[PDB]
Amino acid sequence: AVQIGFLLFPEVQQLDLTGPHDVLASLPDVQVHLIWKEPGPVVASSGLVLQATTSFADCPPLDVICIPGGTGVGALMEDPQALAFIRQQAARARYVTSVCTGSLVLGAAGLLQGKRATTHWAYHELLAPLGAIPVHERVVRDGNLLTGTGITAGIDFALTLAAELFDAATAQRVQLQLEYAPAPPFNAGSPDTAPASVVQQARQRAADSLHKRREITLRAAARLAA
Amino acid sequence: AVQIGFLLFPEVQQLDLTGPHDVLASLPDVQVHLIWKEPGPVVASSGLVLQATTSFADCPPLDVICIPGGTGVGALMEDPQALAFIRQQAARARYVTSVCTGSLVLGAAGLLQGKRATTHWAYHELLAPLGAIPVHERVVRDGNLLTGTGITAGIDFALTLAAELFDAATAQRVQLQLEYAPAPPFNAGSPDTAPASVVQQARQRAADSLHKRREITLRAAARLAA
Repeated sequence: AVQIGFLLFPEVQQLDLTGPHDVLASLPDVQVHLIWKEPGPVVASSGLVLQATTSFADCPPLDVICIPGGTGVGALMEDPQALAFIRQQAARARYVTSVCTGSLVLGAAGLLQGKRATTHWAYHELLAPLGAIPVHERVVRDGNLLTGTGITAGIDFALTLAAELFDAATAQRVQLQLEYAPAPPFNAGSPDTAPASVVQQARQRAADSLHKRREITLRAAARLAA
Repeated sequence: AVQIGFLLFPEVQQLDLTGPHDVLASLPDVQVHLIWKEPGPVVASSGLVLQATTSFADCPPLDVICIPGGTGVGALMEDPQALAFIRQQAARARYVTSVCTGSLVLGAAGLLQGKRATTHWAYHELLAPLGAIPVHERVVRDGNLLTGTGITAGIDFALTLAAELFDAATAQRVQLQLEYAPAPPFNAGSPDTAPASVVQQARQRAADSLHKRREITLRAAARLAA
């Protein structure tokens, strides 16, 4: 069975995780793990309570690891236990993936050094200090690394993974079974397409978080420099 | 605060729920409830464990009710407690919504009689016996009823609801904050666009479930006829 693991941490953006989880869990001969320091409840940033299924110590070697984003990313960027786990799994995984600000965690772990990557538009400036080559595209692949943007990036890239792990027909069948054919009623999902006034409001609301994450990023970069 | 409730039941398709939940929970002055017969763990069809936050008896009057789909829909279609709750909330809700096979539950509750509605493509034949006017469109509105197809229908219609409950700028801001701009790597999300061989495989895999749901639907329709 293909072993797929998601890191589940306090203050995760749950949809970053729950989207690809439901897609990948639809495939034959896959086992999906929700990983944290111990099994038990973990609260997402919305207050939704999820349940981790395995600890770092008990997790099997993964074929796919996926790091979601969320408010809670700041803490993870300085969690040496979590970073060590990610590095250990990444060494042998067939695919190392992230959604949204999850790529900042990969960055803190040292896994973006010299790699093309993306992250959430409001935090994109934080990639370069972590050694990445920043790319403004929705899905960026570099070898076995796949970083994506958007709360539902993992749904889209899960279909890519399905096609490569199995075959295109299998990916198409899952898409059809899920009747997955999005059609957003607005076109404001990028700072390049949203109205300027909306971009300003979003930027202002992110400013405190960005400031705090600048500080964290610099400490994380210092650790990589050592 | 706008009160939004999701029915959370065993064997739910969790993404049907978790998608709109994360979008709507991003809005100011909203409270989101996960409703079942009592608070506590509820297991989704993938094995993901979620937590209901309130009981039927304690739930406040809702402004929006949303019924997700999933394997577990068959049981709900004959759960008199659940159906009575849905009817009670629907009487005063500003919006009555469903995702995927959740519309079959609205049908069993009597809420589709004479109404235009959709459901999952493989189960679409079950709408007419429940009194609906079947429509092959991704989102169907009829008065305050909104039924959608696709595992992520609720993400898209949550943006519509945001715009009507608040304003378009607010919906656009949430879309931008979430960087929501899907781009599926395949085009097989409808039986009209998928390859015929894929449609056949999907139909065959749904056949047992459809057969069982035909039986349930006829019993549910008999109750409506009384």
